[PDB]
Amino acid sequence: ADKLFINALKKKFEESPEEKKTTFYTLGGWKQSERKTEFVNAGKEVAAKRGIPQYNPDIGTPLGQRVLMPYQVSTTDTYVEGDDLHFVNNAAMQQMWDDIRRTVIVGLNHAHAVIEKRLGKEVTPETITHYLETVNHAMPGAAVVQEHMVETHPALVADSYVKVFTGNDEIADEIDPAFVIDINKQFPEDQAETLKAEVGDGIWQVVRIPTIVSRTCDGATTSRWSAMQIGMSMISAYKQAAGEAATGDFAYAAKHAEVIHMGTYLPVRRARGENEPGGVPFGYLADICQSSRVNYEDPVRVSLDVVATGAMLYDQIWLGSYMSGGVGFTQYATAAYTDNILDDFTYFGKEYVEDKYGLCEAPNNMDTVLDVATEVTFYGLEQYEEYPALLEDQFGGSQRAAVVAAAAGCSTAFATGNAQTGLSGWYLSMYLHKEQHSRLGFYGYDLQDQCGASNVFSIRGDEGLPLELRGPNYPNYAMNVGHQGEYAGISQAPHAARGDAFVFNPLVKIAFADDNLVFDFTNVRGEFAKGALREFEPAGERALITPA
Amino acid sequence: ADKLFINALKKKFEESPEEKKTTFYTLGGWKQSERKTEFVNAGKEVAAKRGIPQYNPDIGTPLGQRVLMPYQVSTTDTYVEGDDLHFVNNAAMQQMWDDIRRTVIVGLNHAHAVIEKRLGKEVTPETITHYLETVNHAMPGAAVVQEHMVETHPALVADSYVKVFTGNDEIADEIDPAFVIDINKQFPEDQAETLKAEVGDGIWQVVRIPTIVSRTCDGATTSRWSAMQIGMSMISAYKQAAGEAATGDFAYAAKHAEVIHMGTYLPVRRARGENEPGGVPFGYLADICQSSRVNYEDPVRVSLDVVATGAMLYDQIWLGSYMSGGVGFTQYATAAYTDNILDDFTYFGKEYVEDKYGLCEAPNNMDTVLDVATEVTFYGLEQYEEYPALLEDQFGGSQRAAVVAAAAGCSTAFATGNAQTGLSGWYLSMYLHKEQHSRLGFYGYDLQDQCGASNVFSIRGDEGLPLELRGPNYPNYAMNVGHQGEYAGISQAPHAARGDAFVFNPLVKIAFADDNLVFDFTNVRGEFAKGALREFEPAGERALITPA
Amino acid sequence: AQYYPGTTKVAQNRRNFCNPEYELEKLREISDEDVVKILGHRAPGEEYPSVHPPLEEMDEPEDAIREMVEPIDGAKAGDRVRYIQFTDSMYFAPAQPYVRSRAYLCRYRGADAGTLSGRQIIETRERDLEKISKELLETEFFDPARSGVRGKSVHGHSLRLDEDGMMFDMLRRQIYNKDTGRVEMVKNQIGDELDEPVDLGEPLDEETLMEKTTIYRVDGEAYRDDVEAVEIMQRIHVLRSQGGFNL
Amino acid sequence: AKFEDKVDLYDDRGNLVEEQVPLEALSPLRNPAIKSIVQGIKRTVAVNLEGIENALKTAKVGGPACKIMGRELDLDIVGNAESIAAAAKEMIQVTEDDDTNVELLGGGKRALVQVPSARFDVAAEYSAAPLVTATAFVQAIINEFDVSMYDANMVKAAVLGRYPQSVEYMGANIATMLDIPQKLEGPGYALRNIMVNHVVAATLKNTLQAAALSTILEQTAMFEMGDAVGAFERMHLLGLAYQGMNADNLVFDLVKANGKEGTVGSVIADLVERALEDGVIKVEKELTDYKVYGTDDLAMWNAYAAAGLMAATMVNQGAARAAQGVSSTLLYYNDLIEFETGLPSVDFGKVEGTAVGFSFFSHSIYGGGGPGIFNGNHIVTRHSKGFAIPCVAAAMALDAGTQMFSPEATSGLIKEVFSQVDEFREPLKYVVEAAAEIKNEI
Amino acid sequence: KTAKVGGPACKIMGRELDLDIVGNAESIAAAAKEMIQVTEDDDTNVELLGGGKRALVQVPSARFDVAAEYSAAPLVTATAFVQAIINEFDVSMYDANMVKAAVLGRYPQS
Ligand code: F43
Ligand SMILES: C[C@@H](OP(=O)(O)O)[C@H](NC(=O)CCCCCCS)C(=O)O
Ligand SMILES: O=S(=O)(O)CCS
Ligand SMILES: O=S(=O)(O)CCS
Ligand SMILES: [Cl-]
Ligand SMILES: [Mg+2]
Ligand SMILES: [Mg+2]
Ligand SMILES: [Mg+2]
Ligand SMILES: [Mg+2]
Ligand SMILES: [Mg+2]
Ligand SMILES: [Mg+2]
Ligand SMILES: [Mg+2]
Ligand SMILES: [Mg+2]
Ligand SMILES: [Mg+2]
Ligand SMILES: [Mg+2]
Ligand SMILES: [Mg+2]
Ligand SMILES: [Mg+2]
Ligand SMILES: [Mg+2]
Ligand SMILES: [Mg+2]
Ligand code: NA
Ligand code: NA
Ligand code: NA
Ligand code: NA
Ligand code: NA
Ligand code: NA
Ligand code: NA
Ligand code: NA
Ligand code: NA
Ligand SMILES: [Zn+2]
Repeated sequence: ADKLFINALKKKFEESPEEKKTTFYTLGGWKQSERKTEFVNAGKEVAAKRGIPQYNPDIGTPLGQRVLMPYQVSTTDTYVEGDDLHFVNNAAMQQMWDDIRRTVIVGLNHAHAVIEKRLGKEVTPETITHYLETVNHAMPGAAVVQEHMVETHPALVADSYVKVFTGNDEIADEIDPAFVIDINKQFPEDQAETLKAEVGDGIWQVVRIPTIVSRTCDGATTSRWSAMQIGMSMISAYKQAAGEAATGDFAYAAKHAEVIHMGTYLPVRRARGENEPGGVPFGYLADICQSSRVNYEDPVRVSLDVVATGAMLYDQIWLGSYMSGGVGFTQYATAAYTDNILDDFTYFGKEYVEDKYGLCEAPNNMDTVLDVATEVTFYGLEQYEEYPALLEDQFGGSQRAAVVAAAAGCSTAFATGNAQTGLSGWYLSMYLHKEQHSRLGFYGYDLQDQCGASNVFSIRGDEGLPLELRGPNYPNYAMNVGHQGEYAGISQAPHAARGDAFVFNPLVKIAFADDNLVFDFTNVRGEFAKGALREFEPAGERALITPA
Repeated sequence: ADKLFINALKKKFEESPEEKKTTFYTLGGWKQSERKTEFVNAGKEVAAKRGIPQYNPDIGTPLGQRVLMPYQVSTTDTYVEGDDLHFVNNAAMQQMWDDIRRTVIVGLNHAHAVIEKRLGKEVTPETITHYLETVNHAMPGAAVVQEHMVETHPALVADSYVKVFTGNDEIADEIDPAFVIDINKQFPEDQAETLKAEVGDGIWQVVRIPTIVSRTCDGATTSRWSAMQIGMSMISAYKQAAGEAATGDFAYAAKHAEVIHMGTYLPVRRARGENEPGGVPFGYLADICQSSRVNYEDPVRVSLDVVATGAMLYDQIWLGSYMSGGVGFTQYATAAYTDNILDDFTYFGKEYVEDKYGLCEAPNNMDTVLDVATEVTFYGLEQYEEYPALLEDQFGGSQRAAVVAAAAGCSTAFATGNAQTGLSGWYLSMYLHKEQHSRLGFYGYDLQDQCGASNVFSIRGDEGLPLELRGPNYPNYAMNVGHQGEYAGISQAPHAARGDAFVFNPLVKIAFADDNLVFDFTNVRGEFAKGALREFEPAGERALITPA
Repeated sequence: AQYYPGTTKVAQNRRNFCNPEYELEKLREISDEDVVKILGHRAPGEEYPSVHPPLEEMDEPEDAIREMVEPIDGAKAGDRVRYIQFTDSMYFAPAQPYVRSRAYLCRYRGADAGTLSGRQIIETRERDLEKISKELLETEFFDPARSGVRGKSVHGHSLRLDEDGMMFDMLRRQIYNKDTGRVEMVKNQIGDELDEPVDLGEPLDEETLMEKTTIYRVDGEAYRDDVEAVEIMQRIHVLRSQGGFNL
Repeated sequence: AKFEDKVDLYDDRGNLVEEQVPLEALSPLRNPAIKSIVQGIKRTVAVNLEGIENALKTAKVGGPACKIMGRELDLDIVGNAESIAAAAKEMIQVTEDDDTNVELLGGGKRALVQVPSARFDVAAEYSAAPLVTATAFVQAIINEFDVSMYDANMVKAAVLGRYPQSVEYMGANIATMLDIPQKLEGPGYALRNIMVNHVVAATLKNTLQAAALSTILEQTAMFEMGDAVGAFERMHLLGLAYQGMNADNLVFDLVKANGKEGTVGSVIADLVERALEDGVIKVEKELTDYKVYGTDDLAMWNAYAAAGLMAATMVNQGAARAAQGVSSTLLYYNDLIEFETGLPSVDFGKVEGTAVGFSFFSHSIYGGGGPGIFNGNHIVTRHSKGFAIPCVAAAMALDAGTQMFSPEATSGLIKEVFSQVDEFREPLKYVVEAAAEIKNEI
Repeated sequence: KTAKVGGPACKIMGRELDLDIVGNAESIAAAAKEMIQVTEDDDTNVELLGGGKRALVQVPSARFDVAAEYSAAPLVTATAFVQAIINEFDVSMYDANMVKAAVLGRYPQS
């Protein structure tokens, strides 16, 4: 019956969502808001304590001449003021990033070959389990060889550990299950078969370093820290000299030859090492999100969970802090994961496709792009025109451009089963939207949008790439809000419609299928809500080593 | 009378410090230690809660077959186990790095020229004050122009603010004093006069972004976050259009033309952006440390406070985590700031120099290097030979090498008044030490040491540089413990002997003379002791937004 | 060759360890099997593992250097490269870390030597390692109280001695027998128990340790008092310094 | 005629080829064969056509373990290699008569490509080689099979990998000896960022040719970096000649005299004797039963000492047929020769220092690896200005199979393609010949 | 003369060196050109401008024919001028590192 966003609009405003007029200016300004009132009071306290003015509602212009709205976290019944979705104020969002940043995947295949071929020693499921006991003591920062070592406090580093996975069920069954990511438990049968076949007899470690270290340091720490403690545990468990020539082979394997970073390093203007947000390709972000293994009968839900994951990380933390800062970009991102708005538009498109072509059954060509992206764009824009409350909700043109094009591009990919025609549909949506309303986004929103159509199918050096391989360092995408997380969703979309177990890297997909993570990647939007309510318990806090 | 380290030796061991024999093996292993006992219990709790084994004292070899020693933090009466000096376990150490990482210095000279010449508006102390009130609301993450902004919680970002300084006393007096770092209050008269002359009529901002943000993100965030909120505050306070062509001049000034980063970006193998430890030159580190403005009649104390600053940051955090990780490098660093050992050797050397030459009165040549570095090296090494307890305390050759050569190098620079001959004395020390004991440090300790003599006075492209300009990215120095913090000390040494107000950048010196910092840079070793005792309260915690 | 400057007993002992024509004093007899046991790389009677085929089974490139340089026997056979590692007490052990690495590359072919403060290692092909290790264990390179064979957990070079005059060992590989005055090796170099301990003989007495040591100390012969040795080190510093600036 | 020095030049069998060659005839700035080698390394690319085909058929593109389900494309690339390569060459070349070379290898599985010199004459650097080659092959494949607009982006990913999302060509199926300019440790370092294994591969494990190629690259970089300008030029030239080109047969003769039974220390003794015999060093002072040596020509002493260092490596690592100990030889050759003589070691301690760190980072947990993964641009091994890495190349050439990360493991594509180029495979021959040809122009 | 080397607002007190470089620009430039050129009368150019306050330098083409890239230009120029200034005033080994810092800055730390 109702569009999916109607309940949220009725919560925000006294008027029915269709009504065109309202009342302004008599709401009390900031005084209408519980959260702004909290902030006013805290600012006075802070300024007095430190002897320097801080938050003051009388500086600049007076917030709250209109309704300061609640937001529904999409797929939840949780309604919060938008400040509770700012990454600074939301521990769930900070932990989501920490859990990615502090992860690396490191093979044991080369390592086991060094042991067998260079050292002449045996590797068995028993020696692997012994090694895994050893590395789970050492990885958080504790000693195995030298006398008079000082160590990290176990409780400060409780979130760091090492697990393994392999496609060989019989071998997996022989390793203590405390250390194993069980692919057959975590994934539905057809997905498990695909993932096991991709891994084969390879054995891979998923290493998580301590959040407290990641926060003190940076993402490029992760693979170094991992390798040091892998190295020590190989010495201890396999009876090497503690520092012989073979020890260097384990180092080079763990740091270079068999490591999978979450993010690659960035060029000098935006200089950063590995495991920073800009290095994480869109296909990896889709695979980090675990919606695919729990919501696989609903491709829209899978795709929009990916969009939530990426809009928060890429717009709020990455573009809104690493690349800028200040108040930042909360609502540029919340547009993609609140009020069930993107959900309504994308369900529309999925239904359109299902009825016309069947999922994955449309021709992979421009005719399909023109059909589906145009239809879905016109639907979404019509909703802003029919529901003035919707338009006042997603008040910035950029937000609207992102949401409408995300639906258009995901729907096109649902039709073709191919992310590249989904991307073409995203750009067509932009062009149509711009002409319809004689506006699109902010001053710089459509840099990538105007380069977009020509670069979708280019094959040139710094232009051509399948969408799955693109990321925040693809040149056209390196600067602007309201695109990156949506592109992760479009990358996910054809794979979700196809029922594929992963989008770009099966190892990354399996690595986040782990109940010992702090953040729950199977329910990203639920976790955002939990953090907004101040109900999420992050790792990395220093309470144990500070005064009461 | 007694050597300065005698009391610490007598606290550690039952035997007199000169006794050659002891008793091992019957101490209970880890059970002798309160801290290790805490860790064993915590590891049981962690493993039980998460379902994966973690800290276990019986993995590997059994710690505590010898005495697990307390360490005296030098210049204090505080004795702690070494684990309490691990940066993970020490909130003072973490906050020291955060306070550096989250700081940038940003001129207002170009900005004020844009206002006067391009906008045609006046800049006065009153307009500067109004801008400072505005940017102290905005910088922590709060809005000044747009409607319907969501903001950071003021109490989470209470540590973020902007101050200014200028060499012009009369202008400084006209800006509201809540915002001014008062050079005449913070520095002794002669130092103040030097600093004011270097700054002149220039007006500089010291910007500190939120510790919670620095921890979530990275160092390269700092100057961006800074610039965004400077930009907003220039719009609000000087009545620009909110985004006109002139707005871009302010951006470029704050991000490029008049910014001073703490650290410069690093090459790809060790890829990192600005404001990471490897980018911080040794002369900046000396200037960050504030011992110079409080302990200026004691050049030893000033130099060794800089060594403590640098040994912790460069060895424990940078080399021991950013560049490696795991248990890391606590004791490679503590050797330089515990038990009053380095202090004994360096006071010896300063006394030798004062009596033979007078401080800063020796010829700046190789004769003075040979004399002073040889004498001080032989004194330090004799102490290890005369006191078996001292040798068992600084048990690793690298520790001894760094301590003895730091005393030799600082003393040579106290004689010459020039950091370069100090550096030559450091290398000579290493060569003598190696021949005396037929050992020096760990496998890779003297890479830089053997290149060292030849590269002190070289002028070639990637070889030649005054020591003050060198840092952790100088090629020879990029990898190894036991040198970088000591080099910061040697860079400080001649300037402390001379009475100079700064070593390499007067703006950096002034920027850390600020009582609103969290960490007390005037008493680095006292702060490390406070953190070891679990008495330091850091910024950046999330207690307010998590369950109680 | 002259090896090392200086006029002390220490300097002469450093020269003697380097000089392959100097016959090292043999202090103890150790069986072939017991060398294998201490090393811990293979069991007595186990065939040597290989890392590549024998050189006569491979087609090498035509190469005058290969023709001129005779491979050691373990290279001909394709043996693993394995190690032996020693720790030397600063309380007057006969050999010390740099003295070992310098001597090893004067005396032994095909050697990878590494020096650290608390450990010193040689790596070479396994069957050649066994031959070298006999000499390292039986001669004045080794004292069973002041030196230890240790492939891990090396702490002790800088520690006080125990009541028997033995260096600390976290893993207690070498045990002094109060009833004989002799030391037994009870574990291999990585710390695994031996079936049957190996007799290492009596520790050297204080006078003999002083005669044989290669460490300089104030309570023996101090380095600062070997003025010719010091002069040469200072000369090298000065010449390196000048050379880096100009020639 | 800047310098008076002359050297005698030999071949890799120890036979005299040309006597009395002016030192500057071996300079990178003068010698036309060094120019040819450097310009050849800038312009040569290996193409793995089999790899491109397999990446496309499986949709395994963009880096380790990566795959895009549903994107597979089954194209007969190897079977149509002659047509594809000819089409690529038409795009690569500037004119029909230029120095473009495109040669199929391995029945069409591989191609050797040398992009024309004219492209580099109007380029800032060397990345035109991989980038022109990659787009020519991408376009030739697309045109061969009429790959659609919708699918052609997969061909691009199979050829050049995840670039430009990654800074490097991550997952590419092309290779060069050089690496991208962003990875330089300093300006002027590009000729140093050539893995030792790649040099050993290109030279087919011929020890003296590997040493020569490495020395030519390292010393040529020293010119680009400005290290070999003014005061230090002669020192660098003499090091190229004596360490890398077997000048005066000094390396070869030291090896011959010490190869049957010798050690590092016996090589040192022979080198010191030879330097005394030749008047390069002389007794300066007598201590107590100890001779202090001096010299009036530090650059020549350094060159003699560097020849000895190379011979010590060949003797020590040659005897083991195992490369790992090169880090030890580089350390203790230098440590021992300073206490033998009272004179500074090679590169005034910088070889010794490089060797300390190299030893650590080839025997520890912290980084590095085996000898073959190092190079003059590696943070561990950049410190000596050309005097250390050529010994590492000699040692890896002599390794009989002890290394996990061997040239077979790291450098197979490089081996197949770059060893085809005569001046890369046998550079000593060409440099000696060119020096002889220009001897009267100096 | 001010010891202001190594980046914005940087200074090393006690390291000042009072050298009349502009007054001796012709000698210094000639000496630098001898090091920059490969052969006499090649395409090296070194031209003083602004009364000796500035110099135009064109590093010989032969250096780039055997180079990977273009950094030989600043690096060769910098070292030639460093060496020429040291030689002009007989700057001591102890002080010459300041000349290097004045020409090329904080490289290689930056
Ligand atoms: C396995 C290695 C080789 C390698 O790459 N790194 C090691 C081990 C590593 C581990 C040891 C942790 C553990 O026991 O699990 C850590 C803590 C680095 C990490 N992964 O966190 C470390 N070394 Ni080490 N390492 C040290 C040291 C040293 C000294 C110890 C000599 C002695 O007589 O005890 C020697 C080098 C030397 O001989 O000079 C040394 C060797 C070694 N170092 C030998 C093991 C030695 C042994 O078998 O006992 N370290 C030191 O000299 C003091 C500082 C100390 C470091 C920890 C701290 O700073 O608190 C630690 C620093
Ligand atoms: C050498 C290099 O490692 P790679 O050879 O590149 O793996 C480098 N590590 C280090 O320099 C480690 C320094 C800290 C640990 C050793 C301290 S002595 C780095 O990770 O970039
Ligand atoms: O107004 S601008 O488009 O420049 C910035 C939008 S946040
Ligand atoms: O033993 S090593 O010198 O490699 C490492 C010392 S922490
Ligand atoms: Cl010369
Ligand atoms: Mg109503
Ligand atoms: Mg109404
Ligand atoms: Mg096995
Ligand atoms: Mg479990
Ligand atoms: Mg269990
Ligand atoms: Mg007034
Ligand atoms: Mg006195
Ligand atoms: Mg016998
Ligand atoms: Mg027996
Ligand atoms: Mg031949
Ligand atoms: Mg066919
Ligand atoms: Mg032709
Ligand atoms: Mg076509
Ligand atoms: Mg001989
Ligand atoms: Na309502
Ligand atoms: Na209506
Ligand atoms: Na306001
Ligand atoms: Na930048
Ligand atoms: Na607390
Ligand atoms: Na006592
Ligand atoms: Na243990
Ligand atoms: Na790296
Ligand atoms: Na000319
Ligand atoms: Zn961080």
